[PDB]
Amino acid sequence: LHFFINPNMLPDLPGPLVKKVSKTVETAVKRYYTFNTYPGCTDLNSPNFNFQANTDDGSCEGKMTNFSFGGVYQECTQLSGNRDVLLCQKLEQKNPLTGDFSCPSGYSPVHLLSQIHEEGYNHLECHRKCTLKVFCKTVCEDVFQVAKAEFRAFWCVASSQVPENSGLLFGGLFSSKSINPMTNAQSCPAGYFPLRLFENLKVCVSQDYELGSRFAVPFGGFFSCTVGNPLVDPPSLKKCPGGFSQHPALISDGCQVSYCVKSGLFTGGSLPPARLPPFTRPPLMSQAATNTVIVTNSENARSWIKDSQTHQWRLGEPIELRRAMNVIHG
Amino acid sequence: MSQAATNTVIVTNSENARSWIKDSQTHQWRLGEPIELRRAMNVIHG
Amino acid sequence: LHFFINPNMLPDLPGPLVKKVSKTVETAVKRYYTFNTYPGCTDLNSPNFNFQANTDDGS
Amino acid sequence: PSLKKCPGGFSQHPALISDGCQVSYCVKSGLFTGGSLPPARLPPFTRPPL
Amino acid sequence: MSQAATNTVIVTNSENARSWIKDSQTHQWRLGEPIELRRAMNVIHG
Amino acid sequence: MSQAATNTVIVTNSENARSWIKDSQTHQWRLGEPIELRRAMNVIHG
Amino acid sequence: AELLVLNYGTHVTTSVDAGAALIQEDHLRASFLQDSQSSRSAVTASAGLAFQNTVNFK
Amino acid sequence: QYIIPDEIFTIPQKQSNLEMNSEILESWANYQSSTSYSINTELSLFSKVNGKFSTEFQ
Amino acid sequence: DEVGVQKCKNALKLPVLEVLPGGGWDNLRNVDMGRVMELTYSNCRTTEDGQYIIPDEIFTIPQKQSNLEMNSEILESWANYQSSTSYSINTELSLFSKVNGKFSTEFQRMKTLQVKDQAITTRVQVRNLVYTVKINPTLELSSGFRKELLDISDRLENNQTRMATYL
Amino acid sequence: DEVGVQKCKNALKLPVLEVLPGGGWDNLRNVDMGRVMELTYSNCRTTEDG
Ligand SMILES: *[C@@H]1O[C@H](CO)[C@@H](O[C@@H]2O[C@H](CO)[C@@H](O)[C@H](O)[C@H]2NC(C)=O)[C@H](O)[C@H]1NC(C)=O
Ligand SMILES: *[C@@H]1O[C@H](CO)[C@@H](O)[C@H](O)[C@H]1NC(C)=O
Repeated sequence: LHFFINPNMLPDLPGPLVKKVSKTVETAVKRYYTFNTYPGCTDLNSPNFNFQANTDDGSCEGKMTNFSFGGVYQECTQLSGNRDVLLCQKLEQKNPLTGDFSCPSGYSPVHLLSQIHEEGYNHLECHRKCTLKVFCKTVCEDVFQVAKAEFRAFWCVASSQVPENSGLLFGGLFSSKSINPMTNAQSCPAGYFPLRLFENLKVCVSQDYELGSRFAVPFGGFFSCTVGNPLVDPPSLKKCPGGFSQHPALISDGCQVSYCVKSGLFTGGSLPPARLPPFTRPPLMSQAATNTVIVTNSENARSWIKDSQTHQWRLGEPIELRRAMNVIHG
Repeated sequence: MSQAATNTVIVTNSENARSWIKDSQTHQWRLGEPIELRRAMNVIHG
Repeated sequence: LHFFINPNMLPDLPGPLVKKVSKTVETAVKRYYTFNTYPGCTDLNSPNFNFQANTDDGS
Repeated sequence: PSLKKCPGGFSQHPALISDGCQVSYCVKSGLFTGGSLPPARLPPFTRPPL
Repeated sequence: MSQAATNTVIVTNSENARSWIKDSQTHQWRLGEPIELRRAMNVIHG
Repeated sequence: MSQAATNTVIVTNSENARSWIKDSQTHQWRLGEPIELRRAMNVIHG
Repeated sequence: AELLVLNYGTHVTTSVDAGAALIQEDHLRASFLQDSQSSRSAVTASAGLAFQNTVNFK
Repeated sequence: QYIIPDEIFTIPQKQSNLEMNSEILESWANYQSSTSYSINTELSLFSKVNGKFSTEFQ
Repeated sequence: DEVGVQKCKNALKLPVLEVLPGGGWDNLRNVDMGRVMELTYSNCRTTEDGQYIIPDEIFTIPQKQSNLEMNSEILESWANYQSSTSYSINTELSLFSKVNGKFSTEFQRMKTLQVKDQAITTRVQVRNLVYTVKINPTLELSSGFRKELLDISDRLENNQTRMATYL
Repeated sequence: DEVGVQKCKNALKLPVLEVLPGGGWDNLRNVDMGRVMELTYSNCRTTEDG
């Protein structure tokens, strides 16, 4: 489609500007193929056959290595909008194994993804003024601002090779738009507590070893579009451990986070449809909205109003109610 | 007669800043301009 | 239905005000699916079979 | 906190709707379960205020 | 190719301030607006 | 009245150098010329 | 907003497929399928044979 | 052969399908609508509830 | 006066060729999209045998070719899949040549029969190619497609990258 | 007035020879390309058998 976006087809636009349009559509088409690519085992006779897989992964014989899930933790750093939202409170998660922003003694942190979160907060100011005991004026201003915050999500990996017990025996996820397949809902299984992640991920976690072993799945690792899991080489490869199956978590503003598992419940079913665009949302903008009301408290009181420089003088009414909405991009 | 006259001016100091204005309850929403200059004259008899 | 409530389809209204209309209809559609969801046991061979149930409860 | 699922073996059944929120209760009769399939609850689920 | 792109913005911070603009030698004199935003893109081959 | 008058001149010193100019937000993109000569006269009352 | 969903639904159809279809829908006892995976390909081709008899033979 | 509105384009795909077989649906959870299949199978939160109050499902 | 296709149909009294290029094409699902090129009927052009009205920017090649197989062809794996209706546009040389067509209904029906039933697939066909219908390389864009490229174009001017990526 | 091929078709009422030279030819794929020569129908010529 970007072949036909060239200076010949668009003669009423400048040269380097139709190459920005051609490059931003070439990126959108390439992003559409990437989000609909499912690598996995495609041989139906192999025991770890990945139904719902498009591309031959080249790993059809695994070794069945059980791994240790060292937990997740997420930092936050407020950038703007202090004392209004407290973004760094409902966006912060500590590791249950340490109670801290660190991995345990037998583990090591792996950085998944670092992005900026945005929320909006709201002021509302009103004052009233009267002139000559008639003609009461009330203006109601409502400002919408954007508060930003940086988050950095980390992840623990068994790098000391000698644990006593692994810890936190579950590896299934659900988003604000996804579903945990071990519950078929947006909930935890029996005796599981969620751990908050990037913006909406809640990773279900239990370290009970008796009531948690009914629902505990073999966990394989996380990887994203920028980092790979280090559970394949002994940088990284972002493939899979081997024998496990990639499954996607949510999309954090154009980047896809994926996790590996070896149930067989995650694999089968029916063939999914394609993920259609758009994969991002339009961003938040800072706004302003005013409401001026003029109230004439009396008869025998005329009023003339000229609304703008192009309007003509107009005979006024007892209640006016002007409105305005002001938006600034960025 | 005792009178009153107001002059409200809105100045947008920037591009990339749109504005919509609804002048009264009978008007429709209107795309705003960088300088507005509303005017009003209020008279009371006695 | 809220995909088609955007500033392009409604050019005679301001920008942030057609996003309030689009959000209050997205909430009404989502409320309609929630009130018609019946989790329960869907396996007909189980003794505690929930007829009149849509979603597999997993219990 | 809790799970708002069910105890297990019981069946969810809805009580009334308190202005957009749904209250549900669990029971294990078998009389509450069977019958015919209900139709959909159609909107509006609230009323205009006083 | 090596390029160049400019953006000149004129902001009138006041009413009671008129402005006339003649955009080029072929244009006629034109009554100015509070926000102007001229643009230019300059390309040189090699 | 206090006044102001500007004269911006763009001179392309070469061939093999194209230029596109968008004069205002209502204009369309226009193929540029080697000598441009924009003019502006700004008056403020009082 | 909720009366908009009563009157206009939850979705907007953006493409339709215009055509016709003739459908058979039998219900069989679940004990009849439990024989093997080779009985399945004979249950399945029997239902397609009964459907062609029903359209042709009066 | 048909008058169409101005904002609507049609694609001629004069396609006929004929099955000599059947298809077995031994559970109502994985339900195929047979007339509105592509709009029910969308990726969403409530993809398991789409079509579950249709007369053809019930 | 009278304009468009219907001026051509009244003067000539013969149908329009319903198989036209210049439209959009989703290459994952093998469905066709909105129209990217401009179709005009100003010059009342027909095919050279005089049986279809064609647009002005489109030339046709008469290759009245019939193929008949007395055999079949065996496809014992869904990886090397033949589309049978969009084969030449899926087999292009690219990075994602292995993903083209893998969400089509014709593929997803074939894959679920070789895995569920442990099966192999055969295909016999009688193909009857009548025309090759191409676009003249000096064609211009459609009215709707140009408008949506100009809206992306406006956002790149104003340094609005996230809103241009969305559009 | 009336120009082009259709002036010839109305006066003569007989088809046009659909196999014409002067087009482009990809010699690796054996497909034919866009038209390189100019095809004009000014003189209403027919084949000798008419
Ligand atoms: C339902 O199907 C079963 C097959 O699973 C039928 O049982 C067979 O019937 C034939 C016909 O007389 C007997 O020869 C077989 O011995 C039966 N059993 C098996 C295991 O094949 C059964 O008859 C059917 N139900 C009815 C009411 O006819
Ligand atoms: C566009 O805006 C981004 C926002 O930070 C800035 O980094 C960049 O330098 C801007 N570019 C131009 C050409 O104004």
